[PDB]
Amino acid sequence: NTMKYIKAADFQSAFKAVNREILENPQFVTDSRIGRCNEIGSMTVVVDTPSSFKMTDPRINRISYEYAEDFWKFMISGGTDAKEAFKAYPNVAKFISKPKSDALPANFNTFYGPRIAAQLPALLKELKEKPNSRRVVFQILESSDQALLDSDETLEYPCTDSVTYYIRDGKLYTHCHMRSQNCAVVMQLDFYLQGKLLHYIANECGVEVGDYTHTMVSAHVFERDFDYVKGFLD
Amino acid sequence: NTMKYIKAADFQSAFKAVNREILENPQFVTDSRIGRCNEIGSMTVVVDTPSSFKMTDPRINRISYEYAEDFWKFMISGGTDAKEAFKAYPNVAKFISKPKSDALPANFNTFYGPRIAAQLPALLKELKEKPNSRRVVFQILESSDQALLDSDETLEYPCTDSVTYYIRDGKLYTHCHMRSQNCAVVMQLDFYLQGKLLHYIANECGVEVGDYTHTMVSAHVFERDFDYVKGFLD
Ligand SMILES: Cc1cc2nc3c(=O)[nH]c(=O)nc-3n(C[C@H](O)[C@H](O)[C@H](O)COP(=O)(O)O)c2cc1C
Ligand SMILES: Cc1cc2nc3c(=O)[nH]c(=O)nc-3n(C[C@H](O)[C@H](O)[C@H](O)COP(=O)(O)O)c2cc1C
Ligand SMILES: Nc1ccn([C@H]2C[C@H](O)[C@@H](COP(=O)(O)O)O2)c(=O)n1
Ligand SMILES: Nc1ccn([C@H]2C[C@H](O)[C@@H](COP(=O)(O)O)O2)c(=O)n1
Repeated sequence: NTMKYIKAADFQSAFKAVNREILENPQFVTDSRIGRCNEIGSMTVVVDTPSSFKMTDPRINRISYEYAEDFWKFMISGGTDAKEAFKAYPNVAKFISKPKSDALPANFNTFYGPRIAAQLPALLKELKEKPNSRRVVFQILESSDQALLDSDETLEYPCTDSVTYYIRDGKLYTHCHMRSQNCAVVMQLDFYLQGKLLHYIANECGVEVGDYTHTMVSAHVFERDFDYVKGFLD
Repeated sequence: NTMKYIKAADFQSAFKAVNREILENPQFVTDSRIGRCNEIGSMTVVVDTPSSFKMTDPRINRISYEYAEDFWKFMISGGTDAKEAFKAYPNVAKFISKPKSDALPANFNTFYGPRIAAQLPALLKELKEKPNSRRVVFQILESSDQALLDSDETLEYPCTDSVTYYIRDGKLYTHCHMRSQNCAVVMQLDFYLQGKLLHYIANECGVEVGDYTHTMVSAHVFERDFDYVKGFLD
C-alpha cells in the first residue's frame, strides 16, 4: 500500500525512500504537463537532522553541488541576474529568460530569491520578537503567478508553495509545502536550498535547529527518470 | 509517541482523533500569541470521504451549523459585508471590523471569499482544461498580509495558507495546507468550509470526489478548551 508519510534521519535517506515509494507504489500513473510520471498525492516527509542537506551518494548526480551552491547564492542574494549567475549552465535557459507575452510585464519573474528578500525583514522580526509565533510563513507561489497558467511562457510557475518557520524551546522547526515536486531530480536541489535557508534563518535568530517537514501535493517521478532512480537505489 | 499522520473515514473521526492526539501526546506545550496550548507541529490528516464535512455529534457545538452555513454563504459569495452577514453573531466583531492603523488601507481585509473569487476563473480554467494539472492552488495567506504582524489589528492573519485541487482519473483531490489550526473549535468551521468548497469545485468541473488532505504547521488545542474536547471524546 502506498506509504504517504516518510520519516528519515537525514535528507538522503528521505530522498531515497520517497523515490523508491513513488517508483514501487504510486498512487497515480499519470500523463502530466511535462510527460508521464508515477505520482503520490500529498506525501509528508520528515527529516530529523536538517544539517544533512548535501547528500553524500555521488550517484545522485543530476543536481551537482556546484550548481546547487550557485543556485543558493543566487537565491539568498535576492537578485534577478540569472543569466549571469547560471552562465555556466546552458540547460536552464528556458527558466531564466524574459517573459514573451505582453500581458505580464518585463520585470515579471518567478525567482524565489526576490520574494524571500522582500519578506525577510517582517518575517525575521516576527520570528525573533513574537514568542512562539505561528505566523512566520514565506510565501513563494503567489496568486499573481496564475497569469502564467494560460500562457506559452516557460518560466517556473512556483513549485514551492510556502516555507513556514517556527521556534519552540530554542529550536527552529521548518515546514516546506511544495505544490509540485519532481522527487528524482529537482528535489535534490529543493532539499539543498531549504537546508541552506533554514540554517540561514536559525543563525539569524541565534537558535538551534529542530526538524524539517516537506509536504508535497504532487510528489512525482517521471518515467524517463526511472533508470536514474534505480541507479541510486541500493 | 506523538502521532502526526492521521487517516480517518470521515471528517468527524479525523476531528476527534486529531483533538485526542493533541490533548494526550502533544509535541509542545506552549504559551502562544493567544494563550497556552498543546501543539503538534506539521500534522497531516486524511479524510477518505469528504462529503462528511457536517459532523453529526451534537456535542461538537462550538461552531453551530447555522453559523458555518452563514459563513460558507459569506465566503463563496465573495463579499465584504461581514457586519451584515454575521449580524446575528456579536462575538465575531473583532475579526470583521475595519482596519485601525493608517498604514494599510481601509479596503484591506483578510476575508477568504474575495481571494477565492479573484482566483476562481483562472484556477477553474486550469483545472478543467489542463489535463492532470498540478498547478491549481488557491492562495489564501498572502505576503501582503505580513503588514498585520507588527500591528495592533485584530483581523485574522490568514490561518489557511493554500488549498490545492487536482483531478486524476475523474476524481477531485484536495489538499488544504493550514498555517495554524485551532483543532478543537475553528477546525470544525474550516472542515465545513473546505468540504463545501471542494464540492463546489468538483461540481463546477463535473467530476467526482477523491479524498481530502489537511496539513497543519501548527495543530493546537488551547488549554482553556480541554474540558470542551473531553466532552466530545467518548
Ligand atoms: C530559475 C530556475 C528555475 C527552474 N525551474 C525549474 C522547474 O520549474 N522545473 C524543472 O524541472 N527544472 C527547473 N530548473 C532547472 C533545475 O534547477 C535543474 O537544472 C534541472 O532539474 C536539472 O535537470 P536535468 O539534469 O534532468 O537536465 C530551473 C532552473 C532555474 C535556474
Ligand atoms: C471573518 C472572520 C474571521 C475569523 N477569524 C478567526 C480567527 O482567526 N481565529 C479564531 O479563533 N476565530 C476566528 N473567527 C471566529 C470563528 O469563526 C468562530 O466564531 C469562533 O472560533 C468561535 O469561538 P468561541 O465559540 O470559542 O467563542 C473569525 C470569524 C469571522 C467572521
Ligand atoms: N523548486 C521546484 C520547481 C519546479 N519543480 C518541478 C515539479 C514539476 O516536475 C515541474 C513543474 O511542473 P508543474 O508546474 O506542471 O507542476 O518542476 C520542482 O520539483 N521543484
Ligand atoms: N480559518 C482559521 C483562522 C484562524 N484559526 C486559528 C488558529 C489560531 O488558534 C488562531 C490564529 O492565531 P495565530 O495567527 O497566532 O496563529 O485562529 C483557525 O483555526 N482557522
